[PDB]
Amino acid sequence: TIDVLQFKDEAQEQQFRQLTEELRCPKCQNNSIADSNSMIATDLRQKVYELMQEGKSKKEIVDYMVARYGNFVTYDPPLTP
Repeated sequence: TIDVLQFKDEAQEQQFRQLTEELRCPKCQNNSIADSNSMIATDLRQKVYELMQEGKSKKEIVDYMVARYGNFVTYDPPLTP
């Protein structure tokens, strides 16, 4: 059990699935911000949650991430081969 960050169902978590795994982390040995559980990764995932209820689109969520948090985050194909 995490926080106020709740998924309405598995589908909302599938949205989370994309919204965290479409985000690029600058390390070949790291699974984006999804299950990395990184302190700062969680910080970003909060944004992913907020943007859900704000009414953002998938690329819009990650764009919001990269626009506001584009120091660490980046919108690009991840370490997925």
